[PDB]
Amino acid sequence: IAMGEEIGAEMALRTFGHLLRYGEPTLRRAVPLALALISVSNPRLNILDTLSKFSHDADPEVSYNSIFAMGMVGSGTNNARLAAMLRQLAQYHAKDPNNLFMVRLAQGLTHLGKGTLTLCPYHSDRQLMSQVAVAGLLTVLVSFLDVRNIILGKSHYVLYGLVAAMQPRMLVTFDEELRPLPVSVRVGQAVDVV
Amino acid sequence: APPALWDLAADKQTLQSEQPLQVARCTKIINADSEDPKYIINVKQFAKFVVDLSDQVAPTDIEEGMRVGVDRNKYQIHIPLPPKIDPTVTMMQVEEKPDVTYSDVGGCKEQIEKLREVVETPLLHPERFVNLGIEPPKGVLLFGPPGTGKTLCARAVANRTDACFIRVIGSELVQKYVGEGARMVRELFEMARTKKACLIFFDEIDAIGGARFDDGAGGDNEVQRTMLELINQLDGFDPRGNIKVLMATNRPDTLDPALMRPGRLDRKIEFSLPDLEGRTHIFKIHARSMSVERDIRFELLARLCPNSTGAEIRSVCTEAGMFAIRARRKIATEKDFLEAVNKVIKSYAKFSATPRYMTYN
Amino acid sequence: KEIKEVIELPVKHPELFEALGIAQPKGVLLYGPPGTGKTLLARAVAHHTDCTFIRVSGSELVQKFIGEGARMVRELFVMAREHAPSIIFMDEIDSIGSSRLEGGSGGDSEVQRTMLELLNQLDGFEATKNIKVIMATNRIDILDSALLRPGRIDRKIEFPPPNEEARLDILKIHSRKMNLTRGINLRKIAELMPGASGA
Amino acid sequence: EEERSKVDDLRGTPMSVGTLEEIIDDNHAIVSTSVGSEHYVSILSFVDKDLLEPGCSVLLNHKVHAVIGVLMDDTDPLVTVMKVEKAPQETYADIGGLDNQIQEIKESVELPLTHPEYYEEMGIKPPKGVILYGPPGTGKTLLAKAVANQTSATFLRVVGSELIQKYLGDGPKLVRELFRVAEEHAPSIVFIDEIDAIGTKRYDSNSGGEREIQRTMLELLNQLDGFDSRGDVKVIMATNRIETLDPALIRPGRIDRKIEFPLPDEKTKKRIFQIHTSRMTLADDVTLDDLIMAKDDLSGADIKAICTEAGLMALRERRMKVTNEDFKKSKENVLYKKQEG
Amino acid sequence: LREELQLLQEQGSYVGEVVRAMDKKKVLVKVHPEGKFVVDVDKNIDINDV
Amino acid sequence: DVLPPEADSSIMMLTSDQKPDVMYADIGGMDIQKQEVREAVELPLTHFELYKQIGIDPPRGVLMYGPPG
Ligand SMILES: Nc1ncnc2c1ncn2[C@@H]1O[C@H](COP(=O)(O)OP(=O)(O)O)[C@@H](O)[C@H]1O
Ligand SMILES: Nc1ncnc2c1ncn2[C@@H]1O[C@H](COP(=O)(O)OP(=O)(O)O)[C@@H](O)[C@H]1O
Ligand SMILES: Nc1ncnc2c1ncn2[C@@H]1O[C@H](COP(=O)(O)OP(=O)(O)O)[C@@H](O)[C@H]1O
Repeated sequence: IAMGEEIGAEMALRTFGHLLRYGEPTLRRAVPLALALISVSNPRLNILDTLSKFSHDADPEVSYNSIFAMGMVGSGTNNARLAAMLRQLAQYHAKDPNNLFMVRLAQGLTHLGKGTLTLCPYHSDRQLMSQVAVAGLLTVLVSFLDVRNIILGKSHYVLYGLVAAMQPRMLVTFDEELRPLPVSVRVGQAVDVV
Repeated sequence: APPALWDLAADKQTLQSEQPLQVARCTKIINADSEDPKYIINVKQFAKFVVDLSDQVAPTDIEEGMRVGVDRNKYQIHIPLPPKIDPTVTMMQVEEKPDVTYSDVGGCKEQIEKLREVVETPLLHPERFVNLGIEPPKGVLLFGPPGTGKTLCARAVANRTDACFIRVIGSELVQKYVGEGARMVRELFEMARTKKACLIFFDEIDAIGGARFDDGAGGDNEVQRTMLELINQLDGFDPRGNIKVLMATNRPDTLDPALMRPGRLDRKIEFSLPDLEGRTHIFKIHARSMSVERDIRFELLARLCPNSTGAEIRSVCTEAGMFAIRARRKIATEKDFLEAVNKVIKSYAKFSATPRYMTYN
Repeated sequence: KEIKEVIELPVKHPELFEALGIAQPKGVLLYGPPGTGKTLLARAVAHHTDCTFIRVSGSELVQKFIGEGARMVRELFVMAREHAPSIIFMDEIDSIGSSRLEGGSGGDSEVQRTMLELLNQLDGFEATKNIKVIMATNRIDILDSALLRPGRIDRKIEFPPPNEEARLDILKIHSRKMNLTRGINLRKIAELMPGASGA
Repeated sequence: EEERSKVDDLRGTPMSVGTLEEIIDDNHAIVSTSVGSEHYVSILSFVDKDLLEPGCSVLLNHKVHAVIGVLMDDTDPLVTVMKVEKAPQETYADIGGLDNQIQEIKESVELPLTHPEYYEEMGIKPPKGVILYGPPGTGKTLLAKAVANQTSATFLRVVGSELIQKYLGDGPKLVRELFRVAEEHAPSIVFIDEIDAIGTKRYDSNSGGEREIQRTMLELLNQLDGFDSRGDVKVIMATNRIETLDPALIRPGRIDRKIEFPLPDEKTKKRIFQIHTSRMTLADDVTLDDLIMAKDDLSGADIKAICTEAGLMALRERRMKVTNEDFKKSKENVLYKKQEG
Repeated sequence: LREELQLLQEQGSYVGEVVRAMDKKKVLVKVHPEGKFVVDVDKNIDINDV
Repeated sequence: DVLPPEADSSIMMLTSDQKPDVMYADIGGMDIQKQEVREAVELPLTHFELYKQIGIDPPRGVLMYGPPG
């Protein structure tokens, strides 16, 4: 349903909804993964609405794939509901990379290759990464996220956009976005190339 | 499902624990006890029985006209149950949870403090009246514009330190089937006494306290009960009410509880109401809101707004953000809304002066 | 020659309603003497089309018999969802006696509102076609209908006083079952009854 | 799996319908159900023992009367009067020239739900609702605004306090549930059309006196006041007579908005008229301007309904086309409708 | 006759009205002189038949 | 099985042969009020056939009102 259907209008809500409601258990983990294609139309209404109830789930796998399904398709446009949602996300006591993968990847939805001069100031992101790195204390994953937000934050130089406005799809991301769905050790590293 | 799986597991122990105590039906009030062995009990099933007890129940621990459990075969005495009435209109009227604490005050200092010394100051230390007491006073009086009514109760909601007190909605007191709420106001106080001094507040006490009368024909007659019925609830010696009371209204009438309050209650105080000063706090309720432009001034707007209450002038600072988002203005300058303020005051004072002075006069 | 276009075109035609481009007529009334046949016209045209027929309150005990308590007009509005096309009627409030100028106003106000909130639940929102309402009065409230009618929303038709035309045949209509010879004069039997009523 | 084939015998063979009433705080739930039969249920499954709550219904065993399951049953007049659904096809592009009026309420219809950010980026919290009014009879032109609001969230329109005036209170209570079932449907929108409370005087059926009708409106706001309700249900309210309402309704809410409806001007009538006759084909001599140019102080309903008279005779001849020779002459009937009627 | 005359006393018989049906196969029906019940299939007539 | 039917249950009827009875002929002021009861009682009961012949159906409508008198 993800790749086999590409059109301007969604029209896939009936089948995408039918497979999750009629599907067997544990399949709902990989269901939201179709959001990287058909959600390029109007992700503001559908994505944060749906994934809001699944973002509070205690299962780390569905939580990993929820913030992941939002991912890049929802990082093109900003909003205050996202910035106000960032609260209480990093205050959870849950271990494992899923917590800092939920929060830090959600930080990347504010803008893509925009700033900082022109436009948004970088001091706010520096204060956020400085205050969030004081916990645990290491937990070197905080040294993973403080470089992570500045990956797309401080690189810039590339407008995407989507990729792409001409409607090619990035052939690295998807492939790389597939493997960590079970990320154990090194596979999420090959996805860092992004 | 692991909740649901463990959920159907112990029905075995529930069905084994089912046979004992299951026949405890029906909830039944007793009538009289002539001597040691004998009792007579009365139910609403129409069943009335003069019948004995189960040995687990002692005679002196039980009260007359008391809802009890029974095994209707022997018609024993299983256990007495304290509660009687009332249904969820109570649980609607009875309220819990905190919110809206002190700091939401719009700058009124000793207007709320004169009534802060009446309620939570004695509730902070009921021991305070051991040495000096005498008494925590009987009741109060409150009325004025809307601003700010029932939020002082909300102020008491968050700052309540003991037990969740009970709001009272007016139009549920007036009812069909004469004497419906008559039971309530009577019986809910024991339900409030069940909470051992947990306070009560009545809203729309002017509507439900209706006074006084016309020759014919009521109409008010059945409601003429409730007022004097509350006065009977006032004339009940005990406690009264261990909850004190807090009462907010609009007009000086109704007179009968207002002329009964010098016969019982105390502490007649008043809104607050607008002031030349406190508007700056009602304009500082927006202080930490938005980000105040460095050149935005309070006194400039505060001196321009007479008889402001708190209501509109809270939206007065808010209608900047109205035209802000509409005109794309990133933040607002005081000149922006004060253009629409002198509008919104006049435009809304053209038809309505909201004569609060006239309401109670 | 008027009401028929109000009724059958929503039953037969409607695909050509949009050809003209206007929606269903919201209602209609016949005002005049109270008066005869307007209620027949109601149920007969309901029978002419076979579309089911409904009335207004209704006492006393047709109310809680549907539901428990409410605005109470929604359940009646739900009745028409079960059966369409349907005909709803105001029974009767055709009279000069219910006025009182106040005490009958509010009694009529919700009888007036029974069309209004229905017109507001017909045209205002919900759906769709085939539902109609009928009114009847003489005077007074007919001018009070203009208070409800700055054009919104109804059809205005007058209920005629009787005349010799019907008097001949409508008696002949009643004369079908009775035993009478043919030599009866229709002239004098008609013309001896000026005014009076349809009753 | 096996639990389904286990407790079905405890359930079995049948099970009754009880009425959930009260609880012993040990979670032995005392119920009054026909006829006034109690029980004590602490049972482990399907509960959610808390939220089933007093003042509800239950389903009881025969031996002995344990509630093994519960339902939410309506139907009822409660849910029926709020819905369904609808979203009729009309839009806010239908009424032009008054955009100054709707562009005001644009942010009021937009900012809740859609485009919420700059509400909370300003953080000034303007969720105060709206009030409406205007001459002479308007508010369906505001339904032309309300028919557009159906693009977002969910909506209910109510008419008057009539459900209270039908009988001695009864309180607000039917308004209470309509108010707190909008919390069940929250977020939503609710509107009451043309408040007649003390505007109209006499009542249908039995009612009185003034104060009980005065307080059921006074409780209408005081419940909406409220203590202390965040629930929206963004409240839209209207009456075409600003007089009779108690002026205290404005300050708690809606404070900021009561829409003034201007009467149509010459070009507004021009802007409005062609939207109707767009579908109805005019004849050669038919002109929008001259007729409404000479006519004065019309209504949008009339200028919409003036086309219906030609929808008679031309449809009596069964013609798809309007004729101004009739539309002039037939306009006299609607002119007679406004003049003499 | 005697068997149905034997069947019908130990139970009786009545006539119900279905106000709803259940996913569990049960059905919401009233005992009209008294309070309501909720009872199950009843395997001849299915849920979708009524 | 059903009843014959029936001996029925309550009252029933008589009240004339078992009394009371009062002569109406004393009061003649109601003659025009009896004019209805005149045509609306005797022949409606004793003739159902005449109502097929006339073409008019016999009404069940009768009213009384006013007391006192
Ligand atoms: N000093 C104050 N502090 C906080 N809020 C105030 C103050 N004065 C007025 N208000 C505002 O006025 C309004 C009072 O409205 P309302 O609760 O309807 O009053 P009442 O309950 O007396 O009718 C509230 O919205 C409140 O925010
Ligand atoms: N055009 C008519 N001429 C003569 N009699 C009529 C005519 N229309 C109706 N009637 C008679 O009048 C009676 C009652 O009319 P109806 O429509 O019930 O008026 P209402 O509803 O005011 O009682 C009908 O039974 C019919 O026989
Ligand atoms: N631009 C427009 N296009 C179409 N119709 C319009 C326009 N402007 C106003 N109207 C009509 O004017 C009418 C006035 O209705 P209104 O007086 O609000 O009725 P109500 O009594 O329901 O409040 C509306 O029904 C609307 O259809």
